[PDB]
Amino acid sequence: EAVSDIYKPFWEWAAKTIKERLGDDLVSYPIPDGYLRKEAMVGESLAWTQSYGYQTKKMRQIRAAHVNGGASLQVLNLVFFPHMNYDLPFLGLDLVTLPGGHLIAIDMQPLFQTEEYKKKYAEPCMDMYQKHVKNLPWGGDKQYFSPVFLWTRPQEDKQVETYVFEAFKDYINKYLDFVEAAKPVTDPDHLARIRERQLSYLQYRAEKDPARGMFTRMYGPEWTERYIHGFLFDLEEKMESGEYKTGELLPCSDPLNFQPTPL
Repeated sequence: EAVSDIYKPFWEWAAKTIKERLGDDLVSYPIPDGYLRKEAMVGESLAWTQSYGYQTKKMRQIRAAHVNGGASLQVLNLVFFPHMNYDLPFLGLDLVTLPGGHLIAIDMQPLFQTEEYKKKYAEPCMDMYQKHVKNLPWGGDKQYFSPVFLWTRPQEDKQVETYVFEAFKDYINKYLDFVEAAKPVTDPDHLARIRERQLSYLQYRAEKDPARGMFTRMYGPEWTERYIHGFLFDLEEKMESGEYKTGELLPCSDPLNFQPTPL
């Protein structure tokens, strides 16, 4: 038997790190009713999706979907979304384990591909990237890529538990370094372009995310569309709603949660 919940230690470390390094400012982000813990039968075993959601003064949303339907179906989809008054990149950590094998996509998806953006956010990561890409070779077959995109297909669970885990850890820590140092953008022209790039990226993810197929099979189309557009890649809904106010906390009374929520 292969490791059942290979990304459990990944999420636990991320939660510990988020809790410690963002502790002062970290508050809950609202998880819509019906999308905290979703279970279905697959095959043949129970298959659940656990959601986690947080926010800070600089981070519009940190959210994870942790999926587990046994060794053959495991996903950890963790993404950091900055507020629109910062020029920060996203941090995306998309870890997927299937019968075919592992699919690992780790990146700080940049708002811009200019030399000055790369100078600011790519070049400080080059050492980290070159270190980890040695162990995590290109995974095969762009405007949202950074120079330090790690796209790899480990063939053995041990590679995930070691090399992928260390890369996972380094990219989170390096990203949170950027977040600490980042300062509000006040120039209106810069803010207009930041918002354009954020909306373009989130529209792309909401429309083309590969989990749509998996979630539709497990829970049906309606739940899948609401999860994707209403939580995982929810900026456009929150903006059209009028809930999103740049740099402002989204009201939510739920307490911080970092552990599975028994259904």
